[PDB]
Amino acid sequence: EVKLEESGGGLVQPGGSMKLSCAASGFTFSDAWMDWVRQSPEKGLEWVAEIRNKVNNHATNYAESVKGRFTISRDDSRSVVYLQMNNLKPEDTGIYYCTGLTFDYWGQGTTLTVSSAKTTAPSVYPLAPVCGTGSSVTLGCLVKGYFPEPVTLTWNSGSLSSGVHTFPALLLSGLYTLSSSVTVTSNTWPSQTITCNVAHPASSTKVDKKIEPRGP
Amino acid sequence: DIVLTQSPASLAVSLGQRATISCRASESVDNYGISSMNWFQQKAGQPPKFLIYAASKQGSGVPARFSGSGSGTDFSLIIHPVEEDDTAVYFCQQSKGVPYTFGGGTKLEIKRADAAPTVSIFPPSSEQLTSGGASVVCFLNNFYPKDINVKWKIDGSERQNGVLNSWTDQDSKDSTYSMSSTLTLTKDEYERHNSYTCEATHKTSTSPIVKSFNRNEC
Amino acid sequence: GPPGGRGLTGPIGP
Repeated sequence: EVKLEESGGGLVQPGGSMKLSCAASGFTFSDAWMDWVRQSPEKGLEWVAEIRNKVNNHATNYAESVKGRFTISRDDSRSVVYLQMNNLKPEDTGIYYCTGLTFDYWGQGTTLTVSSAKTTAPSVYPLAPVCGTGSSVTLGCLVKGYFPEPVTLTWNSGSLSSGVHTFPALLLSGLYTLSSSVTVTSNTWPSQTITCNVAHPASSTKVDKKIEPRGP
Repeated sequence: DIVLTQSPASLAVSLGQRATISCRASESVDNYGISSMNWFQQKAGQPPKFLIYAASKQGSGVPARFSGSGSGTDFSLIIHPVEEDDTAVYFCQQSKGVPYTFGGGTKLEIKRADAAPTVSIFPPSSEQLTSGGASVVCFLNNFYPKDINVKWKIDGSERQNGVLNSWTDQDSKDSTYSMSSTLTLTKDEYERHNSYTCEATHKTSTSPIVKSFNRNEC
Repeated sequence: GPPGGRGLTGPIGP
């Protein structure tokens, strides 16, 4: 099984700097040609940089839009790729994927936000049904006014996955909002506890909110 | 830069039908008697997955129903028979010349039986009132097709401003969509009026689905 | 020859 994990994404101001890195297992790393690809809504998918193997002189190549600003490099002993990013611009905002064997293998991605804006943690409000069917029952968790992206949201720490719908974030007043909804039976809730867990790693926030019913 | 243009932008294909997605390169991509063209699938919330390489060769474990073909300028990805998990975005990608370049993407929707939503209405949480805000929410869940209207009413009177709607990508299993609608107000403006309705009109349902609460009924 | 480090999706060598 092959695994690529990116880290070192997050918030930083224009002109500043950030070092993304990538941990790689499951394939013979010294031999592998590694790359960074990035994805944003405006530009689509952009190959950012390449680094070839020891046999090919660890040759680097870049997108002309990041030349002499970004630098790609590797440690064949640690099995790790690094992207040093200097004089960062607003267009560099996006999700950075680390890929192996050119684009055979792909990590899950680390999000880079290049904005002068300030971090602003979510407010996580739990939504219980209206006071008063039964055959099923639908609960909600509302996550408002955060920045940057992303957040992560699960129910009972990943246990409840089926019957969930988490909505893509939208910009409401220059800052992000989203929600999630989970549908169960009335034997499940309120017999057993359903907890909406939110994370926002830029502000260091991790909050578990129980779906308490509305009592008059 | 060898530029790729994909077509179409999106299609919607019934189960067990052919899905043909094409890629158009602004220079040839053949190198050493091999066509340097690859295809990627991106399912919602996930990285692109490699599918096809060398125009017509198959990635490992990649289902038989995926297959590509072409040479020189024009390539295509052919999925047949289509299944529910094939709802994704498909990119073609070129690897002869640097920069290595991706198409803008082609969205595959999978057609299924029409299906009416399940509307649920949620007042502001008690926690949110303490905060000095008021977000009324409506979840319209598990419907097809994607096109859906929501209509908010405050004491019967219509309201347009504040309302933001977010849909999910089509489900990989049951091929439906879901949406949230989120009228957001001040505590001051919320508590003036009493009867808050969210009203869902949709292709399936003959009369609109109304869901409401009065602010005090409990 | 085989690719390898290049990858099944990487550019081709003589």
